[PDB]
Amino acid sequence: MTQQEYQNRRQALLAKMAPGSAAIIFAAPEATRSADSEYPYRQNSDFSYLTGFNEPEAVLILVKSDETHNHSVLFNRIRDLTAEIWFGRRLGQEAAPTKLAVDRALPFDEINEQLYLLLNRLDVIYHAQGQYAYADNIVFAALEKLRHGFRKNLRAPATLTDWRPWLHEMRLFKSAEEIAVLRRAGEISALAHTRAMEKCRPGMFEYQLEGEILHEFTRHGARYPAYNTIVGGGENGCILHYTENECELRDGDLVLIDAGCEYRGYAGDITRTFPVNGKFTPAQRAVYDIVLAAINKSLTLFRPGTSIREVTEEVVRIMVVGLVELGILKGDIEQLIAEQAHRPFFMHGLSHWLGMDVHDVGDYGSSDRGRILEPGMVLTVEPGLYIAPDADVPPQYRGIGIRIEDDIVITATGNENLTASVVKDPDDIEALMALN
Amino acid sequence: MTQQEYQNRRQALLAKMAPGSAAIIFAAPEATRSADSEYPYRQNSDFSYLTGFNEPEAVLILVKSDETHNHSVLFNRIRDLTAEIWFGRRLGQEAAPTKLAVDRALPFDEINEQLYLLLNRLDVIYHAQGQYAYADNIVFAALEKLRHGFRKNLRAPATLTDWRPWLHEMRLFKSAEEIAVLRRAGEISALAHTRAMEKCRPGMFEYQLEGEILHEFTRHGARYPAYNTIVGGGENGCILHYTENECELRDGDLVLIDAGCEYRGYAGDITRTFPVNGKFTPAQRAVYDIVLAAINKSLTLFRPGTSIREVTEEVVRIMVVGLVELGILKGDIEQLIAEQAHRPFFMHGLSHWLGMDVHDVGDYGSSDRGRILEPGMVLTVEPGLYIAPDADVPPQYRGIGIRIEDDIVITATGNENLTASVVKDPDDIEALMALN
Ligand SMILES: [Mg+2]
Ligand SMILES: [Mg+2]
Ligand SMILES: [Mg+2]
Ligand SMILES: [Mg+2]
Repeated sequence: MTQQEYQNRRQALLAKMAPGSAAIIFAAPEATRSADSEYPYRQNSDFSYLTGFNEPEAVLILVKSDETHNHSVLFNRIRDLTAEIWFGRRLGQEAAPTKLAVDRALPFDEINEQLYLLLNRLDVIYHAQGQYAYADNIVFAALEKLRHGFRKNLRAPATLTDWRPWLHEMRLFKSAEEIAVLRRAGEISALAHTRAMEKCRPGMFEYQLEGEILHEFTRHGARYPAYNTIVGGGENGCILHYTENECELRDGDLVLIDAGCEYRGYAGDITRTFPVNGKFTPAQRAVYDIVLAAINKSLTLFRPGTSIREVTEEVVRIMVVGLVELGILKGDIEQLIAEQAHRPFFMHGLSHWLGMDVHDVGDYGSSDRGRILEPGMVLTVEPGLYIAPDADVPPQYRGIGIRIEDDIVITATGNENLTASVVKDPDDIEALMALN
Repeated sequence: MTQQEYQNRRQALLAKMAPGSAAIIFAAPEATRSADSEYPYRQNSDFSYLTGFNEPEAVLILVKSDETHNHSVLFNRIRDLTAEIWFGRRLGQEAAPTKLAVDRALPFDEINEQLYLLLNRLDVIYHAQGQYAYADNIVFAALEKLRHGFRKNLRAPATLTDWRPWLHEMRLFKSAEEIAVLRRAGEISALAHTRAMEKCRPGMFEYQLEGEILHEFTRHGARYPAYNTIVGGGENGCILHYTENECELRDGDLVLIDAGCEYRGYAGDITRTFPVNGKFTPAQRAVYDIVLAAINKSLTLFRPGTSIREVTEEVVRIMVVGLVELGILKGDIEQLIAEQAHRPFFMHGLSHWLGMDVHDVGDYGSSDRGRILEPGMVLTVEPGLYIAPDADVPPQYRGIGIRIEDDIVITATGNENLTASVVKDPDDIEALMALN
C-alpha cells in the first residue's frame, strides 16, 4: 500500500477520536509451534492495516491533541547486531519515522517506562480490550501508574473506548489499492484451483492435492494460505472444516477443495467440488446442479441495495425445490421453506465478508446479515449441499458434499467476480479434467 | 508408532515414578493465526511421544500404585455431532480406551470436577510446571481442592516433581521404530534438497525455491516442515535464521538452504549451500572446502565415547587453519584458537540433538556440550562459515554464508548418516546442476 493509503487510514481513525486522546494498536504476539520453534509470523490485521509493518514487539500510538493536531509514536524492536546475525534484520528507531511515517520511535523494551507518560492526563484512550493478554497488561499497568501517581501530578484517563468498531467499519469498505490486491489474491487462488483439477487422479492422497495448491500459491508470491486448506474426498467433503486431508482420493467420489492464498495480507477464498475421476455420476451431477443454480442466481443478484439475507431467500428456494425433485425432501415447497427443511443439508451462511481476514471484520447488522450492500464491500458467495453418509435419503445421494464458492466486490452496478477464472460449470470441469 | 512402542514408553516412565504417584501430561493449546483462524495444530511433543494423539484438550494421567500395579486415565473432547460436522471428527470417550490403550477416558470439560479425585491421597504428582498456563491452572486447582477438603477426607500429594528431566532423557535415546521414522524423514528431506539444486536458476525468488522443497515434502506424506525453511541467497546466507525468503536469487551468489520435513512427528534437518548459477567462484569454492573438510572430519569422528565438545575442537582447528591460509584470519594458529578468532565466522554450535523437535530435548551436560555420546543418540552435524559483507577480510570473501548439515545416528561403532543421499562435494553439486 502506498504511504498515502496508510496515512489516510490513520487520519480517518484520528477523525473519530476526541481531542485529548490516544489510540493504541498492538502487534501480534509470536506463536510457538513446538519448544523453541515458532510458526511463521502473522502480523495483527488491524496493526498491518495502519502500518504495513510486519515485526512483532511493536506498538503504534496515535495521539490527538485537537482537530488539527495529532502525532504518532511507535515502540518497536531495537537494532542489535547479534540478534540480527541470528534472527534477521530489524527496522529500529532511527529508520522508523521515515519508513513508517511516524513522528517518533522508541524501543519496545522501554514501553512500560514510557507509555504511562504518553497517556498522562489524556481524557480517553482507545484500546482493543481482551484481544491480547500482553497488550492488556501493558495498557492496564500504565493506567494504574497514572491512578497511583497523584503526588507526581499524574492522572489517568477515565475512559477506555474500543477502536475496533470504527476500524472494522473502515476495513469493511475496500479502497482501490485494496481491491487490486484482492484481485490478485483471487487470481492466484483460481490458478491453484485449476491446477488441482488438472492434477487430480484416483489414488492420489488429499494432502497431495493440497501440495499442488500450496506450491501454486508460493510461485506467485503468496507463501501462506489464508486458512488451512480443505481437501475433502467422498464422505470427508460432508465435514465443513475437514483439514486432516489424510485419505486416498477414490475413483467414484467427489473431492471438495476450499483453498485461498494470503497475498500481501489479503485473503482469497475459493471452493470448487469436482469428481476425482473426471466424470460426475448422475447423483453427483444432480446435487451439483442445484448448488450451481444457487451460486449463479446469487451472482446475478448481489448488488448495492440488496443484502445477504435477501439473496439467501432465493438460494433457499432453489435448494428446497431441487431437493424435493431428488426425493431428499418431500412435501409442499412453501411449507418446507417455512420449516427451513434445507437446514440439514445447507447449514451455514451464503456469504461472509472478505479482506485481511478470511472471515473479515465488519458489522453484518444482525445474525441474519440484513446489512444493506454498498460499493466496496467484498464478500464470498458459497452455497453448498452436504448429504451425510447416514442421511435419511435415497441411498444414491449419501456421502455427497458439494460447495461452490467465489469472491466478489460490490460495484456501483452489481458486482465484480474476482474468482470466475476457475471453471464451475460441470461440463467445463469435465472438459478441463479430460485434457489431463 | 505401534501400540507396543507407546506401551514401552509409558512403562519406562512409570518405572521411574514412586509408588503412590501420578504423572500428568497435557496436549498443546491451539494457536491462533488471525482472528478466528488457527494455525495447523501441532501436538505437544511429549504428549505425542506418549500417545500419538493429535487432538487439543486432551490430558494423559499415568497412575502408579506400586511396582507391579498402574493404570491410566485420558481426558479428551467428547463426541458431538454438530462440532464434528463443522470442525472434524473426534475420538471421544467410548473409542479411546482401545485406540490409545488407556484404562478409562473422561470428558475434558469435566476435568476440574474429576482430576482432584484421581490425585487424592497420592504422595507425588509429576507435572511440567510453567509449560502451559492452562495446565498449571488445572493442576494447581485440583491440588487446592484436595488441600481444602480434609472435611471430605481428601488429602493432597505433598510433592510436585518435574517429569521433563526423565522423559527428555528417554527421548534422547531412539528406539528402532524411531530410527526407521528418522531415516525416512532424512530421505524425504534429502530428496527435497536435491530438487532445489535441480530447480534453482538465477532470477528465481528465494520463496520459489522454498515452494519446491515444501511440495516435495508433501508428495511423500510430510505435510509440514519441522521448522521454517531458510533460503538465504548472497548476503542473506550470512543471517542464520533468515526466513523472509523474499529476494531474487542472483547470478554469482551462493544460496544456503536449511530445510527439513516433519514426518510422522519426527524432524529432518539438512543444510546445503550451492551456487545459484551452478558454478562456484574460486572464493566461494575455497570457503566451501573448509566447511566440507569440517563436516567430513566430524562424520569420521562421531562415535560412542566422544562428545560434541571434543569434535568441535577439531572443527575449529580445521577452520582456523583454512581461514589463515586464505588470509581471512592473520596470525599463529594456536594463538588464534586460544583467542577464539573463528567466532566472528562460525558463531553457533556444531551439533544439536534431533528428534520430535528439531532442536531436540536431552541434556548436553554443559554449555560446551560435553555429553558423552552413546548408541541411539541422534544429532545434526552442521559446520558453517559466515563472512559478513563488511568483514575486514580480503574483499572477494565478503558476503559468503556457507553451512553444510547432515543428520546422524550414533551406532555401536560409529554413526549412520541419514542424509548423505543429497550431494555435498562441490564438483558433485556442479555436475548435478549442469544436468539441469
Ligand atoms: Mg468462505
Ligand atoms: Mg471457503
Ligand atoms: Mg538446520
Ligand atoms: Mg540443525
